[PDB]
Amino acid sequence: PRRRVIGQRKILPDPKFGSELLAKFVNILMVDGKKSTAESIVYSALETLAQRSGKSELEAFEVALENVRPTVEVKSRRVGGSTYQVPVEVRPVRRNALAMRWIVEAARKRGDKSMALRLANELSDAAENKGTAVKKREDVHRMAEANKAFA
Amino acid sequence: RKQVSDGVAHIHASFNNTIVTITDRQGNALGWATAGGSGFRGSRKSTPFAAQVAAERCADAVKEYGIKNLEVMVKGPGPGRESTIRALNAAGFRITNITDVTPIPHNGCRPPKKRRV
Amino acid sequence: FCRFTAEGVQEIDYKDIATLKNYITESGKIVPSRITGTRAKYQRQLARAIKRARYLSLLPYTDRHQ
Amino acid sequence: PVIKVRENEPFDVALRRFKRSCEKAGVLAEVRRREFYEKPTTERKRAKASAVKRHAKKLARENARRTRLY
RNA sequence: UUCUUCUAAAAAAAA
RNA sequence: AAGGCGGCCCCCUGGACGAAGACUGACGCUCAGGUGCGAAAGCGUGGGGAGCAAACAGGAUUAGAUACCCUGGUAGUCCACGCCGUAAACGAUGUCGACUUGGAGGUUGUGCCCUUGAGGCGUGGCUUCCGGAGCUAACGCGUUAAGUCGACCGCCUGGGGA
Repeated sequence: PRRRVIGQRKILPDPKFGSELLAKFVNILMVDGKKSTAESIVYSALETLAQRSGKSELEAFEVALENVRPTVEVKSRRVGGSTYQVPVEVRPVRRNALAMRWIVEAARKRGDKSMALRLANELSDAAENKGTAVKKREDVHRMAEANKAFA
Repeated sequence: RKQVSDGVAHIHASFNNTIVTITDRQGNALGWATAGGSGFRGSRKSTPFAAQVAAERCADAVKEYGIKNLEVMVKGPGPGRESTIRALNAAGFRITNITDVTPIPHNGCRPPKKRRV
Repeated sequence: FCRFTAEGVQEIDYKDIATLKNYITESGKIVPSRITGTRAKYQRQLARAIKRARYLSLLPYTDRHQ
Repeated sequence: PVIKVRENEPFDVALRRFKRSCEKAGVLAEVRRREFYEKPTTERKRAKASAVKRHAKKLARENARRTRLY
């Protein structure tokens, strides 16, 4: 806000793998405070992702995430009479937040039976460089490219 | 395409657009490109990035003449006052002389009236 | 810090190109009095001399006219 | 404002020298001044106002140099 | 860059 | 004197200021009526017309847009000779003269001391800002007065109508 930049709050890592960003992922995925249900969904999705990828769950999750992380995004400035979408580079924490949020919102729109299956399919397509999440990534990249003139 | 070693680069940098034109030492144009013709229109085409892209397009459009040395004549005020010069240096040309050729009258014709915005 | 009042010269001679070149910029413009520190009377005389030289083609009007 | 790049000299410092030479010679200000027509009354009033500010700031500095702020 | 207008009724203290 | 006057050169020409004297000897100041000069726009006659630009046309903005913004564009702006005689023609302060503390400059002469370098000490003309007494409703004016006086002229008597 205006006066003080607050200090970053700590998050304890997930029990099964001890990862910080995976714990962040389950926090993003959770709805109505049901962390246990969210944990079951992500664990099932990772366990089937391990089979489809042949790699460990952490490495597969990370390679799937890397194809969804943006590097530049547009932010409104409006110094002129119209909306100026200025492309600004994205810091890593916000990059991870955007990637995880896009993956979750894409999985919530897929039409598969379970959320675990939806998330597993979305992660596999993301690793395979396909899907609406990476489509959103290319769209924001294309917008930042088209508006690259302002800096 | 008769090869030429050294040339002159005229940058007509106006407020609404910029024109880059490479030529021989006698003033016969070889190629040209503009920010308005480089896929930018309106607000975008009056920015230094559009100007540098226009400079790159013009430098690419004069490759067949094999120019190495280049002296620059800059004319007019604009955002693309120096970005085009940077893009020309980065395109592989040896900038020898930089000159400003902006025309200023010695109290000649009467300019148009002031815009009441 | 006016050189002309230091030498106490009666009037500035327009044929003295060697001294006149020190009071013009590379673009051919006249350097302001407040910068070069010349007294106003000699500044006017200097301006008249520079214009007379320009008419006589001893000095350039601008650096670009060729 | 002619600037001829000398041997063993970077392009960026050459560009900086050209920019410095241009702002010394005052071409940008001159073109922006002559972009539109300015009436004799307006330019006289503007020069008068400019002189007033150029004298007032000097006097203001002279008064502020005496007193203290704490 | 554009961004107009609000009719017609109020009351206020006195060593 | 005011309106106003900006490249350079020549011809004709008005006013102002400085230092030493010499000269005429109140010849002076103001001025109703009168006369002359008087920005810009406009008019007549004859030229000239690049840029700018009332009117006008088209394109935008808008509910509308006979405007602001954009693209063109005619009188006009320019020259010669007359007419018009008006402006926030302003310092919103009529002209002339005398007296009343000062400071920092700008511009233009001129005298003295060793110009012991572009130094120091005076004395005139024009002009900018600050400020003391005093004046003023206040803001401010303040030796270039709106201070203290004298001579003459023009003008004002509630707002609207005007």
